[PDB]
Amino acid sequence: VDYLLRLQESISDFYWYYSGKDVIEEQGKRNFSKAMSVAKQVFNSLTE
Amino acid sequence: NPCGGERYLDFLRFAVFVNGESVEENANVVVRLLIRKPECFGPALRGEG
Amino acid sequence: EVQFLRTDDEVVLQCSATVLKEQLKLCLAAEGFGNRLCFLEPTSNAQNVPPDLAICCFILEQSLSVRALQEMLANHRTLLYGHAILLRHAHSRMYLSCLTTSRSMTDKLAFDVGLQEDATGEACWWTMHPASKQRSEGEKVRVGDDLILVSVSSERYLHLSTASGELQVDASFMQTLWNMNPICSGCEEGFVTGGHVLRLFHGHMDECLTISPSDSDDQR
Amino acid sequence: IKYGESLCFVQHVASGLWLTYAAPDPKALRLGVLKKKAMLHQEGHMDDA
Amino acid sequence: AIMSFYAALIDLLGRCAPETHLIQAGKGEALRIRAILRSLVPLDDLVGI
Repeated sequence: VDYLLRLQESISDFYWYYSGKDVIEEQGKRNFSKAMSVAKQVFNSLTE
Repeated sequence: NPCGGERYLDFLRFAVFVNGESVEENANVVVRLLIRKPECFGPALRGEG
Repeated sequence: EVQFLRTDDEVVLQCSATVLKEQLKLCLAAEGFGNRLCFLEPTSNAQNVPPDLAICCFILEQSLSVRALQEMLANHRTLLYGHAILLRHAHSRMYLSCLTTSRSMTDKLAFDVGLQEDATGEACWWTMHPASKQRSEGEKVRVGDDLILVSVSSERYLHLSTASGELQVDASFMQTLWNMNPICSGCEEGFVTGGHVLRLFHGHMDECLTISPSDSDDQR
Repeated sequence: IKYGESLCFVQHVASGLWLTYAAPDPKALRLGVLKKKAMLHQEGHMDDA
Repeated sequence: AIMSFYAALIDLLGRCAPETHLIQAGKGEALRIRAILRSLVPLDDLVGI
């Protein structure tokens, strides 16, 4: 749960970084995707 | 220890300045660290005395 | 459950100082109109001399993460360590801010702390940090927690300056531990709460408790 | 009382004083003193548990 | 040694100072860093040295 909270805060920071920009560039999209895959794994772990 | 302080300051200078221009990330990090440890400024720049 | 501070709550910023081997509690205070500079109002001798709390009360208007604050500047939430808070003076409706002037004669790197008319810029935003390892960044700020306040604009701590003979408050590079003691959180509609200005009418007879007019022979 | 989980404040029964850490003495950090003297105080601190 | 330490510190801070193009663009971080550096080092001291 603690790691999930840290990851959630990092993802919120990333969203705030990209909030003003009209479109997310490819590098930001790839980083978002990596973070989302990790979060998916963590959610599956908690579910199990 | 001004002598050792000068060596460490020289390393930080080479870390923050590259090819005649300031590296903003390193410069900001270094400034924040220096102010968080004010003793790095020497006794002269001490706030109180 | 442990009580948590939330936005729109009324608080007082309290610090402690050892004077003549006695622990004295002082609240951050400011008048706003006619004097923007902040000072310290002692509150330990309240049993003998009541303090002037009306100018000590502050309201937590907003609480944002640093990135959210940056976005907002470019363009009831629980407080969390590491967030930046906006404090509005209850009386004057001004905002606690780190001023660019400095009247300190001891510290050459310190800045004056006072009130600012508007909430524009970063001078009126302060970041909360834990005072001990008991709490960490991202944790909710609990009532009675000791915390450190760092100016967003100046990167300085809200500091209690005892260098001179008098106890002063300023923004310096030396940290001071502050307590955000709660004054009020939320009042039920139509009910009376302490610290409110009101009138005391005689039943419903349109007669109110008062003192003699100004410049009266009874000295009011 | 449980090992690890329970947080307990130590109180001297006769006096009622609370077990706490002494106010960090100056120059201890410079001397490298990572140890804080323990004392019995009337009020203590919030992290005394 | 003292003069060299302070000269190196001033050099490091001047190199940490932001770039003119960033200042013209008005970046908040650049303005804040420059304000911090100006508060640290007075202009009169530089002129006197």
